[PDB]
Amino acid sequence: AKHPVPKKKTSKARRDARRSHHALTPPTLVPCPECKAMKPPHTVCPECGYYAGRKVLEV
Amino acid sequence: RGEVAYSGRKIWPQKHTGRARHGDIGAPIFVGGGVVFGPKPRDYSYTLPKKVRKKGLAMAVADRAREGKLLLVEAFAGVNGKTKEFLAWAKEAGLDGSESVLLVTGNELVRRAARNLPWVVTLAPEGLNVYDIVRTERLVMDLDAWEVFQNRIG
Amino acid sequence: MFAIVKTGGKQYRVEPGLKLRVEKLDAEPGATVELPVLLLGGEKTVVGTPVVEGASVVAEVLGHGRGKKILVSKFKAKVQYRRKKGHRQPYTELLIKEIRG
Amino acid sequence: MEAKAIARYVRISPRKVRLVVDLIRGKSLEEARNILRYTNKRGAYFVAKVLESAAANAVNNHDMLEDRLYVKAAYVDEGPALKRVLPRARGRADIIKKRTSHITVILGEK
Amino acid sequence: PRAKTGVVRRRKHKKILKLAKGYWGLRSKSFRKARETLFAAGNYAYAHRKRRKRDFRRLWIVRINAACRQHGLNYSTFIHGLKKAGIEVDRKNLADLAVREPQVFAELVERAKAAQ
Amino acid sequence: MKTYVPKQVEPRWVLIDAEGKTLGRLATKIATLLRGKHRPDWTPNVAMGDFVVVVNADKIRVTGKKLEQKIYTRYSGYPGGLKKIPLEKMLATHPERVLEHAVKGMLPKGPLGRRLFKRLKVYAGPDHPHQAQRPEKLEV
RNA sequence: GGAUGACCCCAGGCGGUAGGGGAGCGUUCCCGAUGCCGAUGAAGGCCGACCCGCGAGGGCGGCUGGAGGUAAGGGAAGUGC
RNA sequence: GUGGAGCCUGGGAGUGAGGGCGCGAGCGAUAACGUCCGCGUCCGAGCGCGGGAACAACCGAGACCGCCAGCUAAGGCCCCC
RNA sequence: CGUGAGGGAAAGGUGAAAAGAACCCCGGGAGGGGAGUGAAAUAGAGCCUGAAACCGUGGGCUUACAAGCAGUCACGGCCCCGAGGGGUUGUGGCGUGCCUAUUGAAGCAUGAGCCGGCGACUCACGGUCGUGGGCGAGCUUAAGCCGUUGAGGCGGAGGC
Ligand SMILES: [K+]
Ligand SMILES: [K+]
Ligand SMILES: [K+]
Ligand SMILES: [K+]
Ligand SMILES: [K+]
Ligand SMILES: [K+]
Ligand SMILES: [K+]
Ligand SMILES: [K+]
Ligand SMILES: [K+]
Ligand SMILES: [K+]
Ligand SMILES: [K+]
Ligand SMILES: [K+]
Ligand SMILES: [K+]
Ligand SMILES: [Mg+2]
Ligand SMILES: [Mg+2]
Ligand SMILES: [Mg+2]
Ligand SMILES: [Mg+2]
Ligand SMILES: [Mg+2]
Ligand SMILES: [Mg+2]
Ligand SMILES: [Mg+2]
Ligand SMILES: [Mg+2]
Ligand SMILES: [Mg+2]
Ligand SMILES: [Mg+2]
Ligand SMILES: [Mg+2]
Ligand SMILES: [Mg+2]
Ligand SMILES: [Mg+2]
Ligand SMILES: [Mg+2]
Ligand SMILES: [Mg+2]
Ligand SMILES: [Mg+2]
Ligand SMILES: [Mg+2]
Ligand SMILES: [Mg+2]
Ligand SMILES: [Mg+2]
Ligand SMILES: [Mg+2]
Ligand SMILES: [Mg+2]
Ligand SMILES: [Mg+2]
Ligand SMILES: [Mg+2]
Ligand SMILES: [Mg+2]
Ligand SMILES: [Mg+2]
Ligand SMILES: [Mg+2]
Ligand SMILES: [Mg+2]
Ligand SMILES: [Mg+2]
Ligand SMILES: [Mg+2]
Ligand SMILES: [Mg+2]
Ligand SMILES: [Mg+2]
Ligand SMILES: [Mg+2]
Ligand SMILES: [Mg+2]
Ligand SMILES: [Mg+2]
Ligand SMILES: [Mg+2]
Ligand SMILES: [Mg+2]
Ligand SMILES: [Mg+2]
Ligand SMILES: [Mg+2]
Ligand SMILES: [Mg+2]
Ligand SMILES: [Mg+2]
Ligand SMILES: [Mg+2]
Ligand SMILES: [Mg+2]
Ligand SMILES: [Mg+2]
Ligand SMILES: [Mg+2]
Ligand SMILES: [Mg+2]
Ligand SMILES: [Mg+2]
Ligand SMILES: [Mg+2]
Ligand SMILES: [Mg+2]
Ligand SMILES: [Mg+2]
Ligand SMILES: [Mg+2]
Ligand SMILES: [Mg+2]
Ligand SMILES: [Mg+2]
Ligand SMILES: [Mg+2]
Ligand SMILES: [Mg+2]
Ligand SMILES: [Mg+2]
Ligand SMILES: [Mg+2]
Ligand SMILES: [Mg+2]
Ligand SMILES: [Mg+2]
Ligand SMILES: [Mg+2]
Ligand SMILES: [Mg+2]
Ligand SMILES: [Mg+2]
Ligand SMILES: [Mg+2]
Ligand SMILES: [Mg+2]
Ligand SMILES: [Mg+2]
Ligand SMILES: [Mg+2]
Ligand SMILES: [Mg+2]
Ligand SMILES: [Mg+2]
Ligand SMILES: [Mg+2]
Ligand SMILES: [Mg+2]
Ligand SMILES: [Mg+2]
Ligand SMILES: [Mg+2]
Ligand SMILES: [Mg+2]
Ligand SMILES: [Mg+2]
Ligand SMILES: [Mg+2]
Ligand SMILES: [Mg+2]
Ligand SMILES: [Mg+2]
Ligand SMILES: [Mg+2]
Ligand SMILES: [Mg+2]
Ligand SMILES: [Mg+2]
Ligand SMILES: [Mg+2]
Ligand SMILES: [Mg+2]
Ligand SMILES: [Mg+2]
Ligand SMILES: [Mg+2]
Ligand SMILES: [Mg+2]
Ligand SMILES: [Mg+2]
Ligand SMILES: [Mg+2]
Ligand SMILES: [Mg+2]
Ligand SMILES: [Mg+2]
Ligand SMILES: [Mg+2]
Ligand SMILES: [Mg+2]
Ligand SMILES: [Mg+2]
Ligand SMILES: [Mg+2]
Ligand SMILES: [Mg+2]
Ligand SMILES: [Mg+2]
Ligand SMILES: [Mg+2]
Ligand SMILES: [Mg+2]
Ligand SMILES: [Mg+2]
Ligand SMILES: [Mg+2]
Ligand SMILES: [Mg+2]
Ligand SMILES: [Mg+2]
Ligand SMILES: [Mg+2]
Ligand SMILES: [Mg+2]
Ligand SMILES: [Mg+2]
Ligand SMILES: [Mg+2]
Ligand SMILES: [Mg+2]
Ligand SMILES: [Mg+2]
Ligand SMILES: [Mg+2]
Ligand SMILES: [Mg+2]
Ligand SMILES: [Mg+2]
Ligand SMILES: [Mg+2]
Ligand SMILES: [Mg+2]
Ligand SMILES: [Mg+2]
Ligand SMILES: [Mg+2]
Ligand SMILES: [Mg+2]
Ligand SMILES: [Mg+2]
Ligand SMILES: [Mg+2]
Ligand SMILES: [Mg+2]
Ligand SMILES: [Mg+2]
Ligand SMILES: [Mg+2]
Ligand SMILES: [Mg+2]
Ligand SMILES: [Mg+2]
Ligand SMILES: [Mg+2]
Ligand SMILES: [Mg+2]
Ligand SMILES: [Mg+2]
Ligand SMILES: [Mg+2]
Ligand SMILES: [Mg+2]
Ligand SMILES: [Mg+2]
Ligand SMILES: [Mg+2]
Ligand SMILES: [Mg+2]
Ligand SMILES: [Mg+2]
Ligand SMILES: [Mg+2]
Ligand SMILES: [Mg+2]
Ligand SMILES: [Mg+2]
Ligand SMILES: [Mg+2]
Ligand SMILES: [Mg+2]
Ligand SMILES: [Mg+2]
Ligand SMILES: [Mg+2]
Ligand SMILES: [Mg+2]
Ligand SMILES: [Mg+2]
Ligand SMILES: [Mg+2]
Ligand SMILES: [Mg+2]
Ligand SMILES: [Mg+2]
Ligand SMILES: [Mg+2]
Ligand SMILES: [Mg+2]
Ligand SMILES: [Mg+2]
Ligand SMILES: [Mg+2]
Ligand SMILES: [Mg+2]
Ligand SMILES: [Mg+2]
Ligand SMILES: [Mg+2]
Ligand SMILES: [Mg+2]
Ligand SMILES: [Mg+2]
Ligand SMILES: [Mg+2]
Ligand SMILES: [Mg+2]
Ligand SMILES: [Mg+2]
Ligand SMILES: [Mg+2]
Ligand SMILES: [Mg+2]
Ligand SMILES: [Mg+2]
Ligand SMILES: [Mg+2]
Ligand SMILES: [Mg+2]
Ligand SMILES: [Mg+2]
Ligand SMILES: [Mg+2]
Ligand SMILES: [Mg+2]
Ligand SMILES: [Mg+2]
Ligand SMILES: [Mg+2]
Ligand SMILES: [Mg+2]
Ligand SMILES: [Mg+2]
Ligand SMILES: [Mg+2]
Ligand SMILES: [Mg+2]
Ligand SMILES: [Mg+2]
Ligand SMILES: [Mg+2]
Ligand SMILES: [Mg+2]
Ligand SMILES: [Mg+2]
Ligand SMILES: [Mg+2]
Ligand SMILES: [Mg+2]
Ligand SMILES: [Mg+2]
Ligand SMILES: [Mg+2]
Ligand SMILES: [Mg+2]
Ligand SMILES: [Mg+2]
Ligand SMILES: [Mg+2]
Ligand SMILES: [Mg+2]
Ligand SMILES: [Mg+2]
Ligand SMILES: [Mg+2]
Ligand SMILES: [Mg+2]
Ligand SMILES: [Mg+2]
Ligand SMILES: [Mg+2]
Ligand SMILES: [Mg+2]
Ligand SMILES: [Mg+2]
Ligand SMILES: [Mg+2]
Ligand SMILES: [Mg+2]
Ligand SMILES: [Mg+2]
Ligand SMILES: [Mg+2]
Ligand SMILES: [Mg+2]
Ligand SMILES: [Mg+2]
Ligand SMILES: [Mg+2]
Ligand SMILES: [Mg+2]
Ligand SMILES: [Mg+2]
Ligand SMILES: [Mg+2]
Ligand SMILES: [Mg+2]
Ligand SMILES: [Mg+2]
Ligand SMILES: [Mg+2]
Ligand SMILES: [Mg+2]
Ligand SMILES: [Mg+2]
Ligand SMILES: [Mg+2]
Ligand SMILES: [Mg+2]
Ligand SMILES: [Mg+2]
Ligand SMILES: [Mg+2]
Ligand SMILES: [Mg+2]
Ligand SMILES: [Mg+2]
Ligand SMILES: [Mg+2]
Ligand SMILES: [Mg+2]
Ligand SMILES: [Mg+2]
Ligand SMILES: [Mg+2]
Ligand SMILES: [Mg+2]
Ligand SMILES: [Mg+2]
Ligand SMILES: [Mg+2]
Ligand SMILES: [Mg+2]
Ligand SMILES: [Mg+2]
Ligand SMILES: [Mg+2]
Ligand SMILES: [Mg+2]
Ligand SMILES: [Mg+2]
Ligand SMILES: [Mg+2]
Ligand SMILES: [Mg+2]
Ligand SMILES: [Mg+2]
Ligand SMILES: [Mg+2]
Ligand SMILES: [Mg+2]
Ligand SMILES: [Mg+2]
Ligand SMILES: [Mg+2]
Ligand SMILES: [Mg+2]
Ligand SMILES: [Mg+2]
Ligand SMILES: [Mg+2]
Ligand SMILES: [Mg+2]
Ligand SMILES: [Mg+2]
Ligand SMILES: [Mg+2]
Ligand SMILES: [Mg+2]
Ligand SMILES: [Mg+2]
Ligand SMILES: [Mg+2]
Ligand SMILES: [Mg+2]
Ligand SMILES: [Mg+2]
Ligand SMILES: [Mg+2]
Ligand SMILES: [Mg+2]
Ligand SMILES: [Mg+2]
Ligand SMILES: [Mg+2]
Ligand SMILES: [Mg+2]
Ligand SMILES: [Mg+2]
Ligand SMILES: [Mg+2]
Ligand SMILES: [Mg+2]
Ligand SMILES: [Zn+2]
Repeated sequence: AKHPVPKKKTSKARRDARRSHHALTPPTLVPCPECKAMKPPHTVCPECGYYAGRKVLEV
Repeated sequence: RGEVAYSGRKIWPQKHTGRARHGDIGAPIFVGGGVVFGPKPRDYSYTLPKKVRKKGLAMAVADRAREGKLLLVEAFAGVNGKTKEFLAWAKEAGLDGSESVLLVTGNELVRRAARNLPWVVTLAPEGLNVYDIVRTERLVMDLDAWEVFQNRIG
Repeated sequence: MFAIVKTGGKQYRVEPGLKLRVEKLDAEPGATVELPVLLLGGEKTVVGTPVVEGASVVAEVLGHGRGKKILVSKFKAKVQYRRKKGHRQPYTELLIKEIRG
Repeated sequence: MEAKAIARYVRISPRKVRLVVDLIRGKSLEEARNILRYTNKRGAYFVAKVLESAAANAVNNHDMLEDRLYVKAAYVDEGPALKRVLPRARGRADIIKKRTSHITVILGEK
Repeated sequence: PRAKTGVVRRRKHKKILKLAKGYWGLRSKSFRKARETLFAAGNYAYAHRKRRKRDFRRLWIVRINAACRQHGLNYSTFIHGLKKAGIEVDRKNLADLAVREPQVFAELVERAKAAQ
Repeated sequence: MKTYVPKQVEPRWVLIDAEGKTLGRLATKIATLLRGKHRPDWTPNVAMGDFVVVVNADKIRVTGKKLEQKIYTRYSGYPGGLKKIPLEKMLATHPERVLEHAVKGMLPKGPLGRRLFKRLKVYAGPDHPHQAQRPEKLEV
């Protein structure tokens, strides 16, 4: 190879257009049926330790 | 560049570094280097012709004589070296301080009595010069100072 | 009733009560000036060849002024030639009084 | 009435933390708390502390009701950078910039 | 005595940058790019003041051509007939008549028709 | 005084029959109508011409040996991608394209000229679907 | 013409590199100055769509700033990127 | 023949790589956007303007500034124009 | 920094006065919000003034069928200030960066990432022309000496 380099400085408009897909998506959250705390679906609730209507881990 | 404190070493080689070529950091293109065509100690005096000097002095006094601004004094009666005495003499002479005065006299006690007044410039007769005359609005001379002036512009 | 008049090397369509800017006139403010007529229109159509012999427009001079400054710039590449000049065109403002015809 | 809080000279890149701040701009305080808890980014730890400090200021200092608070404004400004050496091959020394952020949250009432 | 740059360069640079407002990118933020843009802008303005007179004359002639051909004759015949009759209304005022006073324009068409 | 500027006007629908017309000499007249240059209030930077409906486009007439000698070309961007179609084949397979191609090349290039081309409606056969607009017949 | 720039009138000119000539603007410092301006706000900074100048520029107004600035007329340069 | 004509005296230069075209020659192969001279021209310095699709030197023509006035030059008048 | 001889930086300013912010609140702290001091705290110690490049938030106009040295001329729409003006740009016309070097460059020839600051025709002594003054068959002093403390005069050796 022979060391490729940028030919021109990237303009402000062009670099910010490249970042048009960079925004984060908020996490998916559902209420816990037992304690009504927001938590990701299909995970054991970290506040009360319930999953599928039964106690799983001690909190 | 020859008088700054830096050494004469070439900072980096002439070719193949990718930088601009340079010698020593004393060169004027460098920040902190020597100065190109800066001031050096200088003598600004020159010999103006004597005839022009004498002609200028006579014209300056004649200019004050045009306007009625030249006054001659036989003697300063009450002036003996106290500032309040000169003020009393100046009041009866018509010098109330509204105009600046060049006071030429060989009387030392008169010169020291008028020195502190902001509107008075004091000169011995040997020191008469056109810059002081033109600066001030009035010219007050002694007869002894007058005779020295006549001899000078002979 | 409108007219086509000639002043300042240009032609203008005028009506009574119109305020018009023309080239500077050697007339004092508040005085009246008369303009040659090329054509009359409206109730009747009179066409000059080139000037309608009897017609004139009465205009009152409101004042004289200077137009907004125009920048006149010149540049020639690779020759160190640059020129900058400000220009303000004088004018005379008229009020059209009546169309005699 | 507005309640603001600023965290200054936080040792984190402004670009990275600006992604987290955009998630909570305009949200209610309750929604903002839940979003930041389960955002898998380092910046969410710092943003949450400023958000909770601003919420305390609203009730404690400015007589604002906690149930009506929402994020009216939020932004990240760049602070002074820390310049560090990174050795490269063949004796070349590079400079690493360790940037810092100022994080502002402003709360209003709905 | 020493006379350093002081404030003179900043004030000159601000004058150029105020003239370059609205230009794209560095053409309104960098003094060097802004000055280059203004060299071309000045030449364009001078050149386009000249051809504005030709642009408008072109517009008037086309409009006169359409009005003439609604009366069964073309532009070149109409202008020749006007000159033969001695009418010196210019194209700017003829175009205004063609669109604002079409009945006066009909009268002028008849004079040009009879003149030839 | 300033030059008159027209306000927006509802546009005119016009019907042209292409039976037996010379192709190029008909296309000139269409291009003038689409530009609206028959109007004393013509303005170069607005779309103010007529909507033009053409019928019997398949019955256009050409002089000389142009039926076998005039070649339309299309380039696909691939190697060897130059396609050549003689006029007689184009008349048989896409009759409307012949008059469309001639008029398009006579319009200004750019956004406004592209809009003007959209106002031309060409049909092979004597019928057109624009009876609601009621195009007035024009003799070319 | 009037009386040497008092302004008017007439005639002809006014693309331009190397280069010759002329006329101006701005910067630092000095005389003017034991003066004048300044806490009712100096210098500097940010604005202006306002005024004067062919132009380089100069005024004026608002905001910021918080202690300096400096005339007409002249002089001297570390004088304009 | 009164012209940014001419002559004389003195101060200050820059230039001393030219190029295209037309005509007259040499060299060359009666080749070169070749080379070397003579006479003119233009570009150089008019990469300012109109025509020649585009284009220093081909045709038109020597740009002090302004105008939404008029006549022309080369070249054009079916549409793009 | 260099084995060494040697090379050789950067870095000044709160306020009149520390009166340099007790105490409370969030926070592990840092930092902040109140309170308090001060004429002033975007004078809070990362401290006078605080330009530009550069980064960001909010608002007005605009943009996803469109061919561009980025402007310019014209018309139209929208927003703002109050007869006019300012901001923005939809469409149409026109349009080959700057500098240098060259017979000739938009040139695919040189230099420049951008901004701020430093950066290049001088001085001394002779000479030669021009010019503002002084004196004129004459003109003029040098070194020094006396005097002043930003005062000048004397000195004719010598030079032309
Ligand atoms: K040193
Ligand atoms: K400088
Ligand atoms: K100020
Ligand atoms: K030649
Ligand atoms: K355009
Ligand atoms: K507008
Ligand atoms: K070269
Ligand atoms: K070369
Ligand atoms: K060459
Ligand atoms: K090269
Ligand atoms: K260069
Ligand atoms: K000399
Ligand atoms: K001399
Ligand atoms: Mg390999
Ligand atoms: Mg390889
Ligand atoms: Mg490889
Ligand atoms: Mg390899
Ligand atoms: Mg590589
Ligand atoms: Mg590469
Ligand atoms: Mg590269
Ligand atoms: Mg490059
Ligand atoms: Mg490159
Ligand atoms: Mg760039
Ligand atoms: Mg880019
Ligand atoms: Mg790049
Ligand atoms: Mg951007
Ligand atoms: Mg882009
Ligand atoms: Mg990109
Ligand atoms: Mg659930
Ligand atoms: Mg040394
Ligand atoms: Mg040495
Ligand atoms: Mg050495
Ligand atoms: Mg040395
Ligand atoms: Mg050495
Ligand atoms: Mg050495
Ligand atoms: Mg070395
Ligand atoms: Mg090298
Ligand atoms: Mg070298
Ligand atoms: Mg290199
Ligand atoms: Mg390199
Ligand atoms: Mg390199
Ligand atoms: Mg490099
Ligand atoms: Mg270098
Ligand atoms: Mg380098
Ligand atoms: Mg470098
Ligand atoms: Mg070197
Ligand atoms: Mg060096
Ligand atoms: Mg040196
Ligand atoms: Mg340096
Ligand atoms: Mg230095
Ligand atoms: Mg140095
Ligand atoms: Mg030094
Ligand atoms: Mg030093
Ligand atoms: Mg030197
Ligand atoms: Mg030197
Ligand atoms: Mg020196
Ligand atoms: Mg020096
Ligand atoms: Mg001297
Ligand atoms: Mg001197
Ligand atoms: Mg002498
Ligand atoms: Mg005194
Ligand atoms: Mg004194
Ligand atoms: Mg005028
Ligand atoms: Mg211009
Ligand atoms: Mg140019
Ligand atoms: Mg140009
Ligand atoms: Mg040029
Ligand atoms: Mg250039
Ligand atoms: Mg160019
Ligand atoms: Mg140049
Ligand atoms: Mg050059
Ligand atoms: Mg050149
Ligand atoms: Mg040139
Ligand atoms: Mg130039
Ligand atoms: Mg000139
Ligand atoms: Mg000028
Ligand atoms: Mg987001
Ligand atoms: Mg991160
Ligand atoms: Mg923190
Ligand atoms: Mg907290
Ligand atoms: Mg920032
Ligand atoms: Mg390494
Ligand atoms: Mg590495
Ligand atoms: Mg490595
Ligand atoms: Mg090493
Ligand atoms: Mg190593
Ligand atoms: Mg690097
Ligand atoms: Mg880095
Ligand atoms: Mg940082
Ligand atoms: Mg912040
Ligand atoms: Mg100083
Ligand atoms: Mg400076
Ligand atoms: Mg400056
Ligand atoms: Mg400034
Ligand atoms: Mg700008
Ligand atoms: Mg701007
Ligand atoms: Mg803009
Ligand atoms: Mg951009
Ligand atoms: Mg920009
Ligand atoms: Mg900027
Ligand atoms: Mg800016
Ligand atoms: Mg340009
Ligand atoms: Mg220009
Ligand atoms: Mg012009
Ligand atoms: Mg032009
Ligand atoms: Mg013109
Ligand atoms: Mg024309
Ligand atoms: Mg149109
Ligand atoms: Mg149309
Ligand atoms: Mg045919
Ligand atoms: Mg055939
Ligand atoms: Mg093939
Ligand atoms: Mg093939
Ligand atoms: Mg293919
Ligand atoms: Mg002249
Ligand atoms: Mg010119
Ligand atoms: Mg001329
Ligand atoms: Mg000239
Ligand atoms: Mg001094
Ligand atoms: Mg002085
Ligand atoms: Mg002094
Ligand atoms: Mg006062
Ligand atoms: Mg103030
Ligand atoms: Mg100063
Ligand atoms: Mg100021
Ligand atoms: Mg100010
Ligand atoms: Mg100003
Ligand atoms: Mg001062
Ligand atoms: Mg002063
Ligand atoms: Mg210098
Ligand atoms: Mg400058
Ligand atoms: Mg001679
Ligand atoms: Mg000279
Ligand atoms: Mg000479
Ligand atoms: Mg010279
Ligand atoms: Mg010479
Ligand atoms: Mg030479
Ligand atoms: Mg020679
Ligand atoms: Mg030679
Ligand atoms: Mg030679
Ligand atoms: Mg050569
Ligand atoms: Mg040669
Ligand atoms: Mg020649
Ligand atoms: Mg030759
Ligand atoms: Mg030829
Ligand atoms: Mg030839
Ligand atoms: Mg030839
Ligand atoms: Mg020939
Ligand atoms: Mg020949
Ligand atoms: Mg021969
Ligand atoms: Mg030959
Ligand atoms: Mg032969
Ligand atoms: Mg040949
Ligand atoms: Mg060639
Ligand atoms: Mg040749
Ligand atoms: Mg020969
Ligand atoms: Mg020859
Ligand atoms: Mg010859
Ligand atoms: Mg020849
Ligand atoms: Mg010649
Ligand atoms: Mg010539
Ligand atoms: Mg020539
Ligand atoms: Mg020519
Ligand atoms: Mg020439
Ligand atoms: Mg040319
Ligand atoms: Mg050219
Ligand atoms: Mg050139
Ligand atoms: Mg060119
Ligand atoms: Mg050239
Ligand atoms: Mg031609
Ligand atoms: Mg040409
Ligand atoms: Mg052409
Ligand atoms: Mg063409
Ligand atoms: Mg061609
Ligand atoms: Mg050409
Ligand atoms: Mg050309
Ligand atoms: Mg030519
Ligand atoms: Mg011309
Ligand atoms: Mg003219
Ligand atoms: Mg004609
Ligand atoms: Mg003709
Ligand atoms: Mg001619
Ligand atoms: Mg036409
Ligand atoms: Mg070491
Ligand atoms: Mg050591
Ligand atoms: Mg070592
Ligand atoms: Mg050591
Ligand atoms: Mg050691
Ligand atoms: Mg060393
Ligand atoms: Mg330092
Ligand atoms: Mg301080
Ligand atoms: Mg202090
Ligand atoms: Mg203090
Ligand atoms: Mg104080
Ligand atoms: Mg606490
Ligand atoms: Mg703390
Ligand atoms: Mg704390
Ligand atoms: Mg806080
Ligand atoms: Mg605090
Ligand atoms: Mg207080
Ligand atoms: Mg207080
Ligand atoms: Mg208080
Ligand atoms: Mg402040
Ligand atoms: Mg302050
Ligand atoms: Mg504080
Ligand atoms: Mg500060
Ligand atoms: Mg500081
Ligand atoms: Mg202070
Ligand atoms: Mg500071
Ligand atoms: Mg500040
Ligand atoms: Mg900025
Ligand atoms: Mg800033
Ligand atoms: Mg920026
Ligand atoms: Mg928005
Ligand atoms: Mg909006
Ligand atoms: Mg889009
Ligand atoms: Mg669209
Ligand atoms: Mg399409
Ligand atoms: Mg586009
Ligand atoms: Mg553009
Ligand atoms: Mg431009
Ligand atoms: Mg426009
Ligand atoms: Mg649109
Ligand atoms: Mg468009
Ligand atoms: Mg367009
Ligand atoms: Mg174009
Ligand atoms: Mg181009
Ligand atoms: Mg060009
Ligand atoms: Mg330039
Ligand atoms: Mg070069
Ligand atoms: Mg050159
Ligand atoms: Mg070359
Ligand atoms: Mg050269
Ligand atoms: Mg040359
Ligand atoms: Mg050659
Ligand atoms: Mg290049
Ligand atoms: Mg290249
Ligand atoms: Mg390139
Ligand atoms: Mg070279
Ligand atoms: Mg270079
Ligand atoms: Mg550059
Ligand atoms: Mg570069
Ligand atoms: Mg550089
Ligand atoms: Mg850059
Ligand atoms: Mg670099
Ligand atoms: Mg930049
Ligand atoms: Mg720069
Ligand atoms: Mg720089
Ligand atoms: Mg800076
Ligand atoms: Mg320096
Ligand atoms: Mg020197
Ligand atoms: Mg000197
Ligand atoms: Mg000398
Ligand atoms: Mg001498
Ligand atoms: Mg000589
Ligand atoms: Mg003289
Ligand atoms: Mg004498
Ligand atoms: Mg004499
Ligand atoms: Mg003195
Ligand atoms: Zn739960």
